[PDB]
Amino acid sequence: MKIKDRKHRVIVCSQKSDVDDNGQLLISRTGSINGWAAIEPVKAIRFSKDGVSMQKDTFQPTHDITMNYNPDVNISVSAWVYEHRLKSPPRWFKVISVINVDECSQFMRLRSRLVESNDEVEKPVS
Amino acid sequence: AFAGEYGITFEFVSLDISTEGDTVYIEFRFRQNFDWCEADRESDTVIKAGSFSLNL
Repeated sequence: MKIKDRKHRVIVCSQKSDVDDNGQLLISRTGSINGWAAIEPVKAIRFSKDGVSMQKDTFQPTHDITMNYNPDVNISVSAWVYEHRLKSPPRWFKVISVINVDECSQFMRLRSRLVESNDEVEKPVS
Repeated sequence: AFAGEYGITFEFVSLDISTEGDTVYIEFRFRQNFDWCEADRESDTVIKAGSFSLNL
């Protein structure tokens, strides 16, 4: 990878969840990593009236995200990714799996599923 | 309410639920039982006569 590619600025978050009194499930997401990243699409998307992605088979990714490898980090199931851009609305990615560019251990590539993109998106807990 | 009002009743069969992104698909199934009849035909004639020849 070249330096210039990483156009995008992203925030990697962790998920903590619990149960309301009504029984519905609550989510809150905590920022943990900051840095530039490079993003590539892999699959088409269909947006509902407010941009929440609609697709069965949640396990298949849509976007590829690459950033600097970090030996002191342990990505896991509960990961997320957040991105706020100049004009276009924010977006939440859900992280599926992980892969080193090679065992050279220089860059960590994530496989992600797009979820939302609209003005009302909740911003990550600082 | 409607069935009591007019006299038409249904049979429940099953209920199934599933979700898809923003939308939730609630799916019902029903069944009707009824007789069937043919259209209203029209006669050919009416009867008034008698010959009764009464041969040998």
